[PDB]
Amino acid sequence: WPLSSSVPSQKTYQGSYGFRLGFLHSGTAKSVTCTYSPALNKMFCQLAKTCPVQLWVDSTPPPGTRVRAMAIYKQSQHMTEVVRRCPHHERCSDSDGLAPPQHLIRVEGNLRVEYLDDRNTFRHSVVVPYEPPEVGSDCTTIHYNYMCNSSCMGGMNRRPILTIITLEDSSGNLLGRNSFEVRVCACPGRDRRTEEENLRKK
Amino acid sequence: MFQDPQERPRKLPQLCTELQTTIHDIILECVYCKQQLLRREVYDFAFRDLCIVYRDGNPYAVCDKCLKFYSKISEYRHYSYSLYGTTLEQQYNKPLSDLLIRCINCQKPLSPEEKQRHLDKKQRFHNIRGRWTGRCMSCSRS
Amino acid sequence: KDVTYLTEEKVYEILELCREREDYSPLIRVIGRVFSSAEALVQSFVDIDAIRRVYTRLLSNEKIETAFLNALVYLSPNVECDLTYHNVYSRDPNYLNLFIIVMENRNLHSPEYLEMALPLFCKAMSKLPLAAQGKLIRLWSKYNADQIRRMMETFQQLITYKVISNEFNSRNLVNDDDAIVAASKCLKMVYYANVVGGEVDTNHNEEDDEEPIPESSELTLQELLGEERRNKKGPRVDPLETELGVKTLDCRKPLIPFEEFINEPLNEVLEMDKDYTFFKVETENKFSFMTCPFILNAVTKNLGLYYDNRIRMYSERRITVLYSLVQGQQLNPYLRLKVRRDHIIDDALVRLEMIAMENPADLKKQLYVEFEGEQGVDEGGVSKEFFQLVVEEIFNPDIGMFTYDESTKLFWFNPSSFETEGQFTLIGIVLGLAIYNNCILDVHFPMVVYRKLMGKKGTFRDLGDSHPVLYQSLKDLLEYEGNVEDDMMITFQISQTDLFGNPMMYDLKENGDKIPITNENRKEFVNLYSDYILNKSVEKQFKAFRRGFHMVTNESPLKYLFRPEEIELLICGSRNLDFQALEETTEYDGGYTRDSVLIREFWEIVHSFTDEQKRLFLQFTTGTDRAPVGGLGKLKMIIAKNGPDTERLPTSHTCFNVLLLPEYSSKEKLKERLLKAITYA
Ligand SMILES: [Zn+2]
Ligand SMILES: [Zn+2]
Ligand SMILES: [Zn+2]
Repeated sequence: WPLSSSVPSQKTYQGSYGFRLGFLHSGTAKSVTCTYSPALNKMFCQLAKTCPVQLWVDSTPPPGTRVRAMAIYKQSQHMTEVVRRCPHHERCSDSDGLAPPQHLIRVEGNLRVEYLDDRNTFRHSVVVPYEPPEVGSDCTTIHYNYMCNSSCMGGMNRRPILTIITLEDSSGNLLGRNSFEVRVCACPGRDRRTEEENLRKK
Repeated sequence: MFQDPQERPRKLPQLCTELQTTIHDIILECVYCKQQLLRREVYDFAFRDLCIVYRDGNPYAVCDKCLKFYSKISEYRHYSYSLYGTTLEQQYNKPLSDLLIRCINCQKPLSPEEKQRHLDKKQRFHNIRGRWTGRCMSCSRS
Repeated sequence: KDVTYLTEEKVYEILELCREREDYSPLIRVIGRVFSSAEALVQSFVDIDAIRRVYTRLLSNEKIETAFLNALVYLSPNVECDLTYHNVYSRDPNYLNLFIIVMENRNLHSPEYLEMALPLFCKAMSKLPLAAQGKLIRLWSKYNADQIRRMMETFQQLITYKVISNEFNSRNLVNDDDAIVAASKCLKMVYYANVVGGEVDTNHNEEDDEEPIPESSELTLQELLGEERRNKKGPRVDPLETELGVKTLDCRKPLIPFEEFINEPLNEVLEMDKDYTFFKVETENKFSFMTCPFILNAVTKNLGLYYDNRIRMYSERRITVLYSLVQGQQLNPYLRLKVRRDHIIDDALVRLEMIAMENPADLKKQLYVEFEGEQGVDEGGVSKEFFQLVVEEIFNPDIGMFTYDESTKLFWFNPSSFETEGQFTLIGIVLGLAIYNNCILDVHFPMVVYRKLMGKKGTFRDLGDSHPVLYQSLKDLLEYEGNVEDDMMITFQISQTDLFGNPMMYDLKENGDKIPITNENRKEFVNLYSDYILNKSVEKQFKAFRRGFHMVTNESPLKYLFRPEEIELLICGSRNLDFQALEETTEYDGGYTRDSVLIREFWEIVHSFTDEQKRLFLQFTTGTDRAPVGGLGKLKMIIAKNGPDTERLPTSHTCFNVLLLPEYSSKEKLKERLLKAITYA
């Protein structure tokens, strides 16, 4: 594995198109596959379960605009490390799609997906074309899947990770940026309630 | 400074990191009264998924009393019509689980459990100025 | 010879055999065993002409008619189950065929069907899913006007029949009758077929919805939410308008006049306060006729709108109180205007503008007027007087804002007006306030104005009222068959008169004086010239006027319930003058009574008057020659005794509709004095 990497800027930037995110407001029951916390700005989801993300813009971006997802460790002492799928899952037959076994993030339902390795920082990223909202909709929904558990040894190893979503032109120039934290776990509703309660207690 | 109208963080967690501070460290003013929020209110502002308002590059939040007050006024002013959740799903061609609905009294977004409760108790959802609202558990019990 | 599905040829097999065996019972067995089954029918064919031939042959026998009737009564209740519980249409989109087959039966409107068969069929049909209705409506929109009339009549007779046959009262509402509600939903289905079947102009006439920015408080709440740019959401849109993609306002000319969809018996029975409640609050067990606005007459609609206005005024009053309780600030619950008789336009402007700028929500309070120096409680009479003064002052040619046409007696916006966009905003606000306060104004605008207020640009065809001298000339130009360029020598340049009478040359197209009008471009020239006169010449002024009007009506169900022709009626009042209704509601004062000889002679005279004398009498007694929304019976006229027999003429107080009538000694003297008063006033 690449043992070192540069740190991509994580600061929110709406740009000339008002680029912002949204998430389907989900409960915290034991059966929830995916659930988002605004207080923690954090997504809690099960391994390889669909995580819907809404994209919101004030004005339509230019033709050929793209949406890129890239993962970094949230803790500053680890921000230079590349987030890779843990070896036991890198060795799993489930990587039958068009994404490298070492890519943690996969996109569901969109075959125009490009699994890209940063030539300069070696970081793993997923890109799709930007698509305007459907007739009657205000926002575009993309479906993401996380293929490794945050608790995995040899991979995330309980270190929190930040997913950065970038809105880019056809050449990769930054039109907008936003970000959120992710926890891939067997019981999202439980873990979410736990971290939220710990926050409220402080 | 947040004197750039477009490029200042919108949600409190983002503002925490932008000012290299935590929700436990930050002190903010309420946009109407400019009074300081109690830490309990700051947490609830984060839990209510509200936006930081900026004046001259200064961030402002909203305290509990002001939010409830202005929301109640807005209810009295821009009430449009009330539909059953079932009917609402058909008008928007989507299941209620996915539709954006906030608490009419305190703006907190409604959870699918609370949405189900509305269907169970045959209660309607109110359109205010073109946005939909319901009553969360902490407001249907009081 | 049993068979599971049926066709024209299969039918003919029996027509011949039944005649040959001098019997009908086998064919009756067949038709019953067929038409009682939804599946048999759905599978039998779309073959419209075959159905038409079959009905034209079968309905010629009385015994077979009773069989169709008896089969239909059996069929419909099962179809309702299929649509309500089994979603059959979602499995087989051919299910709609059933309804098409039945509706081609010409006898559905005879009374035998109206009592039971048609109601049941309406219950079934009114449950169709929206996509199916949209499929059916699109088909009906291709039918001949007489056929739309027949279908309309088929449901109109049913709604009429059920309203007349059942006793409705404040405890038994028309809203609780499934038959009438189902029939109305069917009739709605026909109504949209009439809309879509008419002439529809969607690509050259839309104007942007200009909304007044709300007060800072609502803005901050909108900013605290993710809605900074989402100020434009539209009023409550009808699901069928969404499915069809065509609005009631888009149809320039229907196949059958919209007025024929009004069911007067229903309107006489409908309790609007409860309907408006069901319109605002959806209840599973009750319907709202406001969701079917085409069936309501202007009186009934206005009463619904009046409930909306009053409920809002009352909400603003509650907000006023709540603000006072929490922040101590004392706000006025009324839209209290204070103005000087010598400066009515200025005082009204500054005040309404300060109000619109400080708080645009205040314009939605109840109007209350005070003339500086005068003393009285505004029970509407002071407001009415204020409106008369404002309208008279604004239309005076000395102000230059409007041009008056001697031929049509209508007013139109002066393109050359230097006056500020303020005055145009003021007149716009006044019109809004008049609807909001149910006061008729003596304003005379051509139909284009009300169309422009609704967000539709005036088209060539609207010149037919506003500029007859122009409309005729353009129509002539279109009808001409020679070389327009050589024979008329007109270019894309036109002349307009300035306030000082100077002809200002305006180019419809760049360097328009060098561009000749040719037979190929004349329709375009007419479109541009119409667009110039109706839009681009007054657009500066009109845009201000329209803004003023929307500042009062932006949240009103007005855009949904009414049409341009009905807006006129709300503002100016109706041209139909029912003096019998006026007699029934007239009140008497000063010692007159309904049984007084002079009063009976008065009604004999007034009933014998010509329509012009009648208009003059109303103008004299009420200040307008038109009747309010709902006719003269809504006008609380008071005939008050003005002393004993004298040589004096009668006198009037137009602000309260009081006629001061002397107790004349003879019918001829009463007639002569009354005629003289109304003629010489
Ligand atoms: Zn792993
Ligand atoms: Zn406050
Ligand atoms: Zn609440």
